[PDB]
Amino acid sequence: KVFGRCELAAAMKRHGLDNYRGYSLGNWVCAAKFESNFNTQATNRNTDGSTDYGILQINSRWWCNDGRTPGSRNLCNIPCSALLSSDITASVNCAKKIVSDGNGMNAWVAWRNRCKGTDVQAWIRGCRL
Repeated sequence: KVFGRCELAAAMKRHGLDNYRGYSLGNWVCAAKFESNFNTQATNRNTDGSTDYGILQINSRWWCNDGRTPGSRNLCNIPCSALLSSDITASVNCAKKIVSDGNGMNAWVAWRNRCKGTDVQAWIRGCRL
């Protein structure tokens, strides 16, 4: 599924991401935009043999198990396939564990490079929240 900007903002707010660990809703919507372009089925393979899965591009080396990644730790205790669902619950729940890791949203490259320090409120303006 490909979410619309406002539709995703509402979905994330419903799952308690607004202001979670100090990150306003706009930060999360911005991260999903540049990480997966709002596509729940986006996947990207990396040089270390790991793959990033879903709307928040969660990595198979540390967070989910896809059975083909060496040195996987599966810290979210979930199969990576669950992160490709149309319902973002699994991805959100795992993201909450990642951001609580101790490095905030820097776990998301696209967020660090294109969201951090910008007017992230722009991502929720015009939306009915």
